[PDB]
Amino acid sequence: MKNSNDRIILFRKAGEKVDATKMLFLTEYGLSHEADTDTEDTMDGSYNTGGSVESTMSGTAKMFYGDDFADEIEDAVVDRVLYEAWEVESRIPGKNGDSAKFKAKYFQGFHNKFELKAEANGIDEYEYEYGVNGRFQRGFATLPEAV
Amino acid sequence: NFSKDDNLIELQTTSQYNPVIDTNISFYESDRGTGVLNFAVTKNNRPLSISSEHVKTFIVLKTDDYNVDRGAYISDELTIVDAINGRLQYVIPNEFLKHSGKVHAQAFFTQNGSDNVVVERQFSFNIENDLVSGFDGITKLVYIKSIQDTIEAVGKDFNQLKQNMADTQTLIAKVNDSATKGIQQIEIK
Amino acid sequence: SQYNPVIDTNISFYESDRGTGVLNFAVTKNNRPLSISSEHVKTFIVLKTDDYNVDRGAYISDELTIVDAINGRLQYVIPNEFLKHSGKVHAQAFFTQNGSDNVVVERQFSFNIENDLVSGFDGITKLVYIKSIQDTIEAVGKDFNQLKQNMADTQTLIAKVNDSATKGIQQIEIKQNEAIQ
Amino acid sequence: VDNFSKDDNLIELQTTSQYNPVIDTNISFYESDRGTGVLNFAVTKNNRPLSISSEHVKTFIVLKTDDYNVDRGAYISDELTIVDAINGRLQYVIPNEFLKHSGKVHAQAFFTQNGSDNVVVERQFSFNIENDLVSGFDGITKLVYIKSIQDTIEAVGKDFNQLK
Amino acid sequence: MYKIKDVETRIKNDGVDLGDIGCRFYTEDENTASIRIGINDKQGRIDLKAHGLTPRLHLFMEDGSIFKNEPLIIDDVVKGFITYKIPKKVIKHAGYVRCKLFLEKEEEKIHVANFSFNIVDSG
Amino acid sequence: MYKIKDVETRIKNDGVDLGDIGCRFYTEDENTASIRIGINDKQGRIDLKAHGLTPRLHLFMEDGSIFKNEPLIIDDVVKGFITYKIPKKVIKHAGYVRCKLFLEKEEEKIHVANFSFNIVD
Repeated sequence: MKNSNDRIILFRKAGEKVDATKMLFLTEYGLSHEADTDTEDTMDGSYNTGGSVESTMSGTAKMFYGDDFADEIEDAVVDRVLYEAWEVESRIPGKNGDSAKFKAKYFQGFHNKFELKAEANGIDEYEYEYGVNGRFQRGFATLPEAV
Repeated sequence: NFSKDDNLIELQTTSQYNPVIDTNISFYESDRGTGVLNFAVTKNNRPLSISSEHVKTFIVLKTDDYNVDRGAYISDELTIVDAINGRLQYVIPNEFLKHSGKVHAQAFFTQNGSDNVVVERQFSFNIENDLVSGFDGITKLVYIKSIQDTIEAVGKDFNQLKQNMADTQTLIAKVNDSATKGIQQIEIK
Repeated sequence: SQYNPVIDTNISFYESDRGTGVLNFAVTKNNRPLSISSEHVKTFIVLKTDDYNVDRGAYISDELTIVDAINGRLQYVIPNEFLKHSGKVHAQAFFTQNGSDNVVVERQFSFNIENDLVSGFDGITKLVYIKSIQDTIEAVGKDFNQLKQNMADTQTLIAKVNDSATKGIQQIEIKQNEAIQ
Repeated sequence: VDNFSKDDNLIELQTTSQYNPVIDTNISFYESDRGTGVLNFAVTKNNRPLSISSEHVKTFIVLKTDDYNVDRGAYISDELTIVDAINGRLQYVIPNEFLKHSGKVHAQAFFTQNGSDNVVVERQFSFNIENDLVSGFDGITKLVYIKSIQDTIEAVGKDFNQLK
Repeated sequence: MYKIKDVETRIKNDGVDLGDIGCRFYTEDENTASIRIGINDKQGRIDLKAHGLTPRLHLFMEDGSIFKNEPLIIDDVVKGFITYKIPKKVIKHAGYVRCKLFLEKEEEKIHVANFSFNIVDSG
Repeated sequence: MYKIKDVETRIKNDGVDLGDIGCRFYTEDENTASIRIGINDKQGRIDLKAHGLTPRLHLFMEDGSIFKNEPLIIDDVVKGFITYKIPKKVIKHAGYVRCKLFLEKEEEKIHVANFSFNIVD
């Protein structure tokens, strides 16, 4: 029942505490959690190994003139700086004193890939893959500029 | 205790276009004296201290169906509790409940001496209808409890001044009685 | 540094009222005289004489008289008992349209009323708009708080007169507690 | 200026000849404050603060509501009340008047050379001011209550003078 | 109560004419009906006292009466309005009424407008 | 019992002529029938007695009989509403009947409505 465009997605570098921003012109966004469980056989039975889970998210968006954020991303993938991101679902506020902040998932990791693309007579689109680097925390977060 | 003192809303005293917010607070019609709004004020990011001595705070309240022939609106003081932490509470009145539906609110402070005031959020609020009803308070009520209590307290202060000026004649009798009782207590032990 | 408050509402005072203190005000909404009634609008006026200490205070408060609504004039006949105070009578008029707008236009002015009738209808007249519920308390709040502080001063004088003997009570109890020892 | 106003805004007015189109500032006052609206301007040349004193350039700020007209609107040019002549901190207290004129209001700065006709002007901005339940909600009850308090004072004054 | 119409016209080289403003007064409205005119010009409004002039409306009643130099009581500082309190004798007639307003000081007479209205005869 | 018809009478300067009201009493409805009307000039109702106002009802039959300054009751406690009870006289005349609701202050007359209604056995 949630229209995808309700999902809002923010990033920022850990070092820049003050800095804040949002990703714009998403077309397709996809999160993923991949459990590595390969059971190794046993004579008396079988055991299901509990392996790490490399969660990652891939999003594609457009690239316009009044923004350079995507350039910061294609910088980070190379410089391999840390970032942290916020997958906040709007229209879902707090419960007691957190109404201004809506539910979200917070996770800190690196951008594992940047790939943009051009097409004669068309707007260029940049895709990015971000590795979450561990457990993703839950709670609520506040948007900037009321949008 | 039994009362709806669980809610709490934060009022950001900052000039950054703090928009209206649906606080998601839905009291009911047949609720008297137990509907309470816990306000917590914040200056920039941390709580703003307050006091009934320096400043005086009030809140305005207005239903959404407010008309001249039918509506609801009031403006009344607060009940500061844990002021240093910027916390306070408002006991919802009894006549206002009879009017159901959406509601808008507001909390404004006035700094004594200068009368320079401050307005925080203009937040939203809800009130629902129950089955204990049938009496219709369609008559729109608009009373400025602030100035009303002001005049009532001025009258009461005049009356208390009168009673004290009357008692001024009894103070000598009090002195004499106290001295006599002291002398008696001495002579006893 | 000009101003143009967007209510286009004003309450002017006729300088041609120098005789018999017949205060003849006019209303102007959107550069237009407003047709009024007894129900469609409301009015009020307050007058206080020059700075009498407390004794001779021509402190009067009364409504208006609709002399000609369709034309937009409002008459107020000055009470004979009031104009006896030849001191400069400051005046505060208040008009209110009740046209779904919270406009309450206040006009502060004064003159040099003489014991016979209004004289020297001068003074820099100003106007304000009560467009917020805090200055309704501050409109008359000046003299209101003045009288409140006067009452508080009398109260503290009474409290000092009472403490003059409460101290005697303290001296009595302490001298007795010392004597019993 | 006191520790009661909003004063939660830092405007970066940079004297840059390159370009400074407009600031759609995110700021509000709710039309009922009317006693404390503070604007904390900064000043910079390229990326560093300026050093302006009283003997040096004098300050000015022009405010102008959105729909200004000789018959309706608002417009005034007043001072800035410099705070720090080192980091370029200018706290300006908004008047009691404009906050009655709801809606939007554009603004601009202005710097006059103390001792010469040379001047400087900074980037525009627009600090909207919204409506409030305080500045509306009725057009009778206010008059009724002022009348009631007037009657009460006029009455209790008689008994007060009597007992005094 | 009182019936009033708040109209405003403007002097124009092309000449003006208003098409029977929708105010169908009634003969029985003896001393209540009226008209409120506000003149306009190139700048937005006119002030008579500034350059002292006098307006005058002449109206041609239904085939059996014509009035001139009507009362046309001036207004206050509002600078341009006139509340022409319509008297009894006038509305005693009915039908298609049409009036025309002029401004004069001395030797400068200018016809500002020529509008009309109707009065209903309600016995 | 009673058969009352509520109506709104407005002082609109652009002429006022309330046409055929759905109300249609009947001859033998001697006293039960009644008209009830509320005046509303510009801002809502108007309190007549507030400032020396006096209403008047002058109704013309479709045929012959013509009455003037009919009686009525004023529930002034509420507002300037009028309740005209036909006293076994007007209803007896069948056919439609039009009215004229005059309102006079001292020296100031006004005509503010012209309503009618049909009548049959």
